Amino acid sequence: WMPAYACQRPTPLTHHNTGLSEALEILAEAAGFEGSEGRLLTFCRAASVLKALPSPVTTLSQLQGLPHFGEHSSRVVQELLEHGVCEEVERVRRSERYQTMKLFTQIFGVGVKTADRWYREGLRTLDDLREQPQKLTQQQKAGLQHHQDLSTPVLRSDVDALQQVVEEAVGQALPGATVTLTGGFRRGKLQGHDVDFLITHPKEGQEAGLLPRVMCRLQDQGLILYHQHQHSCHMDAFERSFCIFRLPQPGSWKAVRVDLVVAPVSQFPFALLGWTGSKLFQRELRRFSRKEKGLWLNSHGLFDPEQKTFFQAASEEDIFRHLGLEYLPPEQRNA
Ligand SMILES: [Cl-]
Ligand code: NA
Repeated sequence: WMPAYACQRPTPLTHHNTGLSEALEILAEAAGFEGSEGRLLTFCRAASVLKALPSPVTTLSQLQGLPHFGEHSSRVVQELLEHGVCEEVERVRRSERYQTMKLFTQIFGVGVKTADRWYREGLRTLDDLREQPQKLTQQQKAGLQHHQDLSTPVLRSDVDALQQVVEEAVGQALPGATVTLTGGFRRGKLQGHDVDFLITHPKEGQEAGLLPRVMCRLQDQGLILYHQHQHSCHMDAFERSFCIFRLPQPGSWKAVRVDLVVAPVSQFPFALLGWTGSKLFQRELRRFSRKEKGLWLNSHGLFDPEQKTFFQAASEEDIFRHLGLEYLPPEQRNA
């Protein structure tokens, strides 16, 4: 028996159903490209269930009794088991609409709304974008300049090298300040497409003005190709810098997307939880909090809108406990 909420079950990094989950996730991604959030969620939930299964699915009988497996998701798995290929998935892969939306949404600073607008305006290629630079934000221009590197998977060793320079800069600016790797790499991934670091200090307030000092140090060492600093107002209400680092390599260098976020230590457990992902895990964890416990969970806190009260967490463990969930370490949140 398989819990319906992704936050109520462990989902390891590696699993037995990658071909089936990948296919369902193509249909999910395509649905989101068309603005069908409902269909996206449905396909993502089906895929996530397969990632939690402790055995490979070899016959359609194994879908029986699983949550989130309606007719459409089931037919997709059936066709892959029976024919090795799913016609609908193959049509999506070959579609100009899907290929273009994937191309554009992968660029730094481009989301679905923008990509869809560009598609409707007749843009198809990266050179089409470069030919219309009046249409681009500074982030997008930087994303296009570095797109080859930025589409190259980031390795765990790259992440290690990056974490060292960030830690050096932080340590030199403010002794006692800490840097914590979050995102998929904290969940144990060996490759990824960007790198996220969360920065805090044990004495609330000592972190004020730290981020610009860190970026100054890194910029002076030649490690920064692009930097956009943003003051506080899902991590958008924290002070943050959107960066492209120039990562040295032997006789060469590679551009790498890195976000740095500063959180006051009181909000650190919530920021860490939020930014550790996976995207589906956190979506479901927030849904659970709201639907089951009537609490609003976000990257800054856990709030009862009716009592106007906040929960003081010291750790991620505290948050799970308060919600009545068994704790899952980051490597089991790969939903
Ligand atoms: Cl994710
Ligand atoms: Na993007």
